[PDB]
Amino acid sequence: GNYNYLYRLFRKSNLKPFERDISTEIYQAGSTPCNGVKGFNCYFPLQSYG
Amino acid sequence: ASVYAWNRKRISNCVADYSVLYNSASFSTFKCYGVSPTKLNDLCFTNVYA
Repeated sequence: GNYNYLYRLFRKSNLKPFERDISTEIYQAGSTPCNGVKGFNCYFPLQSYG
Repeated sequence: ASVYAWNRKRISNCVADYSVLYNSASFSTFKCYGVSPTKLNDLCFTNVYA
Protein backbone atom coordinates (compact mmCIF):
# COMPACT_ATOMS: atom_id res chain seq x y z
CA GLY A 1 0.00 0.00 0.00
CA ASN A 2 1.10 3.55 -0.89
CA TYR A 3 0.15 5.37 2.38
CA ASN A 4 1.68 8.75 1.30
CA TYR A 5 -1.65 9.90 -0.27
CA LEU A 6 -3.88 11.31 2.53
CA TYR A 7 -7.22 13.07 3.08
CA ARG A 8 -8.45 15.22 6.01
CA LEU A 9 -11.14 13.16 7.82
CA PHE A 10 -11.95 15.80 10.50
CA ARG A 11 -12.15 19.63 10.71
CA LYS A 12 -13.77 22.21 13.07
CA SER A 13 -15.77 23.60 10.09
CA ASN A 14 -16.33 22.80 6.38
CA LEU A 15 -14.17 24.58 3.74
CA LYS A 16 -15.15 27.72 1.81
CA PRO A 17 -14.70 27.54 -2.03
CA PHE A 18 -10.98 27.06 -2.92
CA GLU A 19 -10.00 27.30 0.81
CA ARG A 20 -6.72 25.41 1.58
CA ASP A 21 -5.54 24.22 5.02
CA ILE A 22 -2.44 22.11 5.89
CA SER A 23 -2.82 22.09 9.75
CA THR A 24 -2.31 18.65 11.47
CA GLU A 25 -3.60 19.67 14.97
CA ILE A 26 -5.79 17.21 16.99
CA TYR A 27 -9.57 17.33 16.36
CA GLN A 28 -11.73 17.48 19.52
CA ALA A 29 -14.71 15.15 18.96
CA GLY A 30 -15.03 14.75 22.79
CA SER A 31 -16.58 16.72 25.71
CA THR A 32 -13.03 17.55 27.02
CA PRO A 33 -10.12 19.48 25.31
CA CYS A 34 -7.37 17.24 23.87
CA ASN A 35 -4.17 18.97 25.23
CA GLY A 36 -2.69 18.74 21.65
CA VAL A 37 -2.39 14.87 21.85
CA LYS A 38 -4.35 11.78 20.65
CA GLY A 39 -6.92 10.10 22.96
CA PHE A 40 -10.58 9.03 23.39
CA ASN A 41 -12.62 11.29 21.03
CA CYS A 42 -9.35 13.22 20.31
CA TYR A 43 -8.14 12.33 16.80
CA PHE A 44 -5.31 13.15 14.38
CA PRO A 45 -7.14 14.85 11.43
CA LEU A 46 -5.35 13.25 8.40
CA GLN A 47 -6.01 9.64 7.25
CA SER A 48 -4.66 7.49 4.36
CA TYR A 49 -5.92 5.71 1.24
CA GLY A 50 -2.97 3.20 1.45
CA ALA B 1 -23.41 -14.62 24.94
CA SER B 2 -21.02 -17.18 23.38
CA VAL B 3 -20.13 -15.81 19.91
CA TYR B 4 -21.44 -18.86 17.94
CA ALA B 5 -24.91 -18.06 19.47
CA TRP B 6 -24.89 -14.23 19.93
CA ASN B 7 -27.75 -12.37 21.70
CA ARG B 8 -30.06 -9.89 19.88
CA LYS B 9 -32.88 -7.51 20.95
CA ARG B 10 -35.10 -5.50 18.51
CA ILE B 11 -34.77 -1.86 19.65
CA SER B 12 -37.85 0.09 18.42
CA ASN B 13 -40.30 2.94 19.31
CA CYS B 14 -37.71 4.80 21.46
CA VAL B 15 -35.11 7.64 21.46
CA ALA B 16 -31.55 6.32 20.94
CA ASP B 17 -29.23 8.56 23.00
CA TYR B 18 -26.01 7.39 21.31
CA SER B 19 -24.16 10.11 23.32
CA VAL B 20 -24.65 7.95 26.47
CA LEU B 21 -22.52 5.41 24.54
CA TYR B 22 -19.89 7.49 22.64
CA ASN B 23 -19.24 10.00 25.50
CA SER B 24 -18.05 7.02 27.67
CA ALA B 25 -14.26 6.35 27.53
CA SER B 26 -15.00 2.78 28.84
CA PHE B 27 -15.04 1.40 25.24
CA SER B 28 -11.76 -0.10 23.91
CA THR B 29 -13.33 0.12 20.39
CA PHE B 30 -16.16 2.34 19.03
CA LYS B 31 -16.24 2.23 15.18
CA CYS B 32 -19.34 3.54 13.38
CA TYR B 33 -19.73 2.68 9.67
CA GLY B 34 -21.23 5.06 7.05
CA VAL B 35 -21.80 7.75 9.80
CA SER B 36 -19.75 9.67 12.45
CA PRO B 37 -20.92 8.83 16.06
CA THR B 38 -21.95 12.45 16.97
CA LYS B 39 -24.37 12.57 13.95
CA LEU B 40 -26.30 9.58 15.44
CA ASN B 41 -28.04 11.95 17.93
CA ASP B 42 -29.70 13.54 14.79
CA LEU B 43 -30.57 10.48 12.59
CA CYS B 44 -33.50 7.98 12.55
CA PHE B 45 -33.92 4.23 11.73
CA THR B 46 -36.77 1.63 11.53
CA ASN B 47 -35.08 -0.61 14.18
CA VAL B 48 -31.68 -1.19 15.84
CA TYR B 49 -30.30 -4.62 16.94
CA ALA B 50 -27.77 -5.18 19.78
